[PDB]
Amino acid sequence: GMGIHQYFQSLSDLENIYRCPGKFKYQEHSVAEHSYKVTSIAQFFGAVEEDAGNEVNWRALYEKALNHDYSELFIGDIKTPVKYATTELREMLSEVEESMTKNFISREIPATFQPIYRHLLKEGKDSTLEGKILAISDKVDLLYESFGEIQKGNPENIFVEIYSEALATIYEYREMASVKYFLKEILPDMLAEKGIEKTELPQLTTEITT
Amino acid sequence: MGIHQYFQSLSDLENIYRCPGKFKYQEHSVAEHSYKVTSIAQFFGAVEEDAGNEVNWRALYEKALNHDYSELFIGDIKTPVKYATTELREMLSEVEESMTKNFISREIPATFQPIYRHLLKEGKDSTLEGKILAISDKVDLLYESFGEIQKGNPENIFVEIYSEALATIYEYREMASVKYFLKEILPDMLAEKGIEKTELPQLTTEITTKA
Amino acid sequence: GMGIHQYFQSLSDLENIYRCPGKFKYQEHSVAEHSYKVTSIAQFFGAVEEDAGNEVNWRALYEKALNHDYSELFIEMLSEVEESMTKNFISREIPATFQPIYRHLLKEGKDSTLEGKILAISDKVDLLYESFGEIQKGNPENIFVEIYSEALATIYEYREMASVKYFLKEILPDMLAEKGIEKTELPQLTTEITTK
Amino acid sequence: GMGIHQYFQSLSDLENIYRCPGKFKYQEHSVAEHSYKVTSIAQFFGAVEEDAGNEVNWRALYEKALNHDYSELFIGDIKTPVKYATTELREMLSEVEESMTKNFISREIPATFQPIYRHLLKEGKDSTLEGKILAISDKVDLLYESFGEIQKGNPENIFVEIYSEALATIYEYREMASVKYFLKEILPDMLAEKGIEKTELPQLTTEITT
Amino acid sequence: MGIHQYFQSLSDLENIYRCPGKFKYQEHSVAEHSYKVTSIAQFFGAVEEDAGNEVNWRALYEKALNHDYSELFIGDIKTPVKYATTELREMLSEVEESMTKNFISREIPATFQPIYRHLLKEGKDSTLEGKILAISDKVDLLYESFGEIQKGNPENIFVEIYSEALATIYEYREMASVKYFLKEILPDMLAEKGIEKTELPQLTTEITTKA
Amino acid sequence: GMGIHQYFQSLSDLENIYRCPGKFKYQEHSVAEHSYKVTSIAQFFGAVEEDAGNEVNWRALYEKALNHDYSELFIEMLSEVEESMTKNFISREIPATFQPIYRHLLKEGKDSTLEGKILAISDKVDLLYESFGEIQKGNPENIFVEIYSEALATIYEYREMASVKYFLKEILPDMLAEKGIEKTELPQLTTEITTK
Ligand SMILES: [Ca+2]
Ligand SMILES: [Ca+2]
Ligand SMILES: [Ca+2]
Ligand SMILES: [Ca+2]
Ligand SMILES: [Ca+2]
Ligand SMILES: [Ca+2]
Ligand SMILES: [Ca+2]
Ligand SMILES: [Ca+2]
Ligand SMILES: [Ca+2]
Ligand SMILES: [Ca+2]
Ligand SMILES: [Ca+2]
Ligand SMILES: [Ca+2]
Ligand SMILES: [Ca+2]
Ligand SMILES: [Ca+2]
Ligand SMILES: [Ca+2]
Ligand SMILES: [Ca+2]
Ligand SMILES: [Ca+2]
Ligand SMILES: [Ca+2]
Ligand SMILES: [Ca+2]
Ligand SMILES: [Ca+2]
Ligand SMILES: [Ca+2]
Ligand SMILES: [Ca+2]
Repeated sequence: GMGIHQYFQSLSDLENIYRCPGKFKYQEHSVAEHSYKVTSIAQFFGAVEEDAGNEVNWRALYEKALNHDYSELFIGDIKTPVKYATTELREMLSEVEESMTKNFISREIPATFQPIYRHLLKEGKDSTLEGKILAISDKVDLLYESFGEIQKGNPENIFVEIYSEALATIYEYREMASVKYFLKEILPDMLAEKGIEKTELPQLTTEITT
Repeated sequence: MGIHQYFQSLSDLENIYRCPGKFKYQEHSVAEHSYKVTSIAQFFGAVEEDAGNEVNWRALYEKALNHDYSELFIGDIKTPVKYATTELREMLSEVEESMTKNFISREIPATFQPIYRHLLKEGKDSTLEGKILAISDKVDLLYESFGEIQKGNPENIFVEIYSEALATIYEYREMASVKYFLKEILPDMLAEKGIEKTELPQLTTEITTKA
Repeated sequence: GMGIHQYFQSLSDLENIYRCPGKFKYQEHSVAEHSYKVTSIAQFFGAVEEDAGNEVNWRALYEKALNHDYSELFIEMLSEVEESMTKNFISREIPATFQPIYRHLLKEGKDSTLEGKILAISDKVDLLYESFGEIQKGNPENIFVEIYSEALATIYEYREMASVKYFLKEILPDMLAEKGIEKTELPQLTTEITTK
Repeated sequence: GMGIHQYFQSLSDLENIYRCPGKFKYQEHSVAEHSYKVTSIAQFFGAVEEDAGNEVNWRALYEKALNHDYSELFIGDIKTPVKYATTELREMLSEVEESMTKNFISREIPATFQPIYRHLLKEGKDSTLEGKILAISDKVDLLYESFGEIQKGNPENIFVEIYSEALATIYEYREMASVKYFLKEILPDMLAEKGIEKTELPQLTTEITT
Repeated sequence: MGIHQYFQSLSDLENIYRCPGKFKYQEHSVAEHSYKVTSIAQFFGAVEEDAGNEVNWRALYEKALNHDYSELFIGDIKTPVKYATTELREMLSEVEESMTKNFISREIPATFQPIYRHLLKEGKDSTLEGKILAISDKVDLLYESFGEIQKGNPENIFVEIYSEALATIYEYREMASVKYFLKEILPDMLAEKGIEKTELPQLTTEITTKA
Repeated sequence: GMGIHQYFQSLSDLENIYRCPGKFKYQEHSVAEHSYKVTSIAQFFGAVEEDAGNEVNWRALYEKALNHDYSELFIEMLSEVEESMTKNFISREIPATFQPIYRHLLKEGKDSTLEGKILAISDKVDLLYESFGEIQKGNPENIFVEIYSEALATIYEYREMASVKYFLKEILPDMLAEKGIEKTELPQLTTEITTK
């Protein structure tokens, strides 16, 4: 029943939920693993922002990143770009997820800790600096996931589309010292990988960033 | 757009698993589940035929075969009302319905869109073949949860799934199919070696008393 | 003990028998999964045949495709032991009243009826896709190219069917337009098999 | 070569290193997953300490937890209790790990970010409150790993031994509000799980905690 | 303590994989590696016998079969000098040696401890059979890395492993085994279909020129 | 093309052929892995035989155990096709100068020599451990209990050997003292097989 023990057991269950199941991937990633990676990416961008002179709320940076996909435990989320799911339909999914999280907290978390879990499990992406770090870090992981598959020779075009959408989103955050660094130093290393010159990525990247 | 893409998609259903999260000793793909539900439905079809009821076989098979194809693009909550109420599941059904309509419009050639709209609409209606789909899906859920309980899976969710599935099967007891299931099949499940170490015997009595 | 419960359990056993065992592959497919896909493919070809003006016995189409590999649970003298074991399974596990129907469901379904032909091609279309998938994923084992060739050649022997006409006109070209297939021999082999 | 791109790619490699490989487990856990879980456990204990009136350095709490096993990328670590590895031998392994981390940072991280990575990848367990939260959170995950296997019917005794050692270590931190809460509320829920009464755990737990 | 525990342990070597971390298209357990190295060594044994050299077969097999058993309790760095120098690898060898001694003392019955100390000591000595172990281990590493490079694995580590492995094999070119390998086996690897799209041809020339 | 390179590649193929295919199991074991374990078990029994005063031909012991399942790459008439395929593989892939030795290495090794006997028992000891493992992990498939029984019974037919005396005196009791084995039938079956 209700207790932190149940919550601790649940952490392991996130190892058994995988990202965008269906299409073949040479390497699958659990939601737990994606969360570890997003928090590590966010941790890096936090350092970049502080180097640039920006005050970072570290508790907010880390909590947003670490907990952003915990709700995948009870409701799936669509990582591929808009094909069959509209905007109206994606908001319906968000409301269901919101309600289920509420019900989870009420059922499983002791009253003393419900307020902190309500805070930790709510929507983390907003226009705060830490919110925006979450927005870009989530897309950087999705970029790396899709790029990895392309680099390994995966033949499905969906991965090029995911890469394109992820990069286009990152580019909307180009005011950030984090994204400036990403575009200047990180992305060129990606595109310089052997064989990438033979793919669509260089051309897509130019189209999206100019 | 093309049937080629549709044929490739059938393999993708082998990489989508039922109720991911909680530890299971055995995982089952949606493809595997569809195979088993269609086999189960076929058997109940035989039971109805034997009882002298006319069965529409095209309808029986097409409902059972295609009922979870939509899991390719939107998951379905298989576990009982825990965090998703009745109303929340209705919303998820609406999203699924729209997404399936848009899938067909985008991916299937025009000549075949009508047939695929028919094949991929909700199968659980009040026709004989729709009720066969309803009970067959619950029978597979009952076997999957039964298997876990037999193996002593520590998660209570499996007892809850089994209870819900059997409760629902009992709602359909006017059918020759379910009369057959309760008389002959359920008792053989409970005669399984080791099952007297589980709570299934008592729980099954309770569910039958309740129903 | 005799009963349908044992049959229902056996359905899950077919999840633990895999296609092309003994070879390296990026994706494994169980016999259950194969059966699902063959039945879905047969379902499509039925619609192609109906659109061409042919009468389809749907009960026959589905029952042939769904049940055709059930007997992999057990195993031309290898055809004898399979048959024999299916017969013993039925006498032992299937209640008397359903034995005639299960003997019918589990017997060899690839005959010269239209539905038997749809099963024959559907089975090979699945095989062609499985082997195509491995090749497209860079599987270096030449066996997959050989399997693709034999599956395609066998499909081509059913070229009189409206199903196969549609397959060769609409589906096969999409397969061959896939990214990277130009680096393989599939283009060349495909031309050779479907014209020579 | 040298760049943050290489570091980002490396995060995924931690999904392919598994904890205590060898003995059969019903559920394997990657180092990435263990890291996600330790940070989530640490996040909880941080909240407990703040509720108790203790000031928490959140950046330190999160960075210690998130990065503590990153070095597993290049050198394995022994999670089972002392059998064939002495104390002298475990210190030799620590020195090798220290040197390899240094070499990794020098080779792979740009000079601008070497100082922050030197800080993030150094030993996190110490007598600071956040250091001690890492010490207990790592052992709480190990406790849950081993308990899960026992609860699933794993027949290997090594899991009972790991549980015993993990709990004994947690108990050395019993001065903490975190461990007081763990002992009062969490551990009893664990031991109340069905069938646990039939195992050695209740008896071992009494022996270790009294 | 007992041989039963030792027999169970042999299965545990199937769950320990070589160089975990970097993506590989194909993983190989330590058990699998030991099987292949022992088969490779057996072949080189034949080559030495054919050249008229006396081979101690018990020594050849026992060195090859048991050389990675210690990976049960301490991993071994398989990739070339990147973060671990010469000195750092010597330290890891000392830990391994001590841990193996303590393993034998704890787990193996007294009557058999001496034989297991012999079986599980370092096999790569300067005897003919020890050199056969040295080259056989590198040949397997060369095949594993070759396989990855053939498949276009994007990680440069595999080219580096291949280079190191071939370089080392060349150090042993006075042996009939390695003369045979370079004359007959290496060219067939490089005649593999598609390999002219990799850098292996050039790199192999370079390594041979260098050596 | 003819050569040892193709033989070296084939060694990795044996990693993709699994024991007991077609059954649910918690742990899969490749033929390569099985071969490793059988050779390690045979190695132990050799020491038991030497300690009992018996001369061991170690080259024979190791070569029999190491190579005994290599032919699983290919497949009593099933014994004929295996043999035939091994023979064709050797003529085609193994250079002339090594053909006699590879014909010797790949032929049936379970004969009545002491080393052939050590292979026969070692193979069964591995089988007994594989099936024991599944049972100990809660595998519900009764097939594993049947396999355990047949493996144990076959081992017992070699009870004249010092190897089997040690096994029954020292090893088997440790197996049966494992946690939870009291809930199975192994205790009862073991008594029945090794005395009745
Ligand atoms: Ca995993
Ligand atoms: Ca700074
Ligand atoms: Ca989310
Ligand atoms: Ca806020
Ligand atoms: Ca996300
Ligand atoms: Ca640069
Ligand atoms: Ca499966
Ligand atoms: Ca559905
Ligand atoms: Ca369903
Ligand atoms: Ca068949
Ligand atoms: Ca078939
Ligand atoms: Ca994984
Ligand atoms: Ca508070
Ligand atoms: Ca660490
Ligand atoms: Ca500090
Ligand atoms: Ca740790
Ligand atoms: Ca309480
Ligand atoms: Ca393997
Ligand atoms: Ca070694
Ligand atoms: Ca080695
Ligand atoms: Ca054999
Ligand atoms: Ca064998």
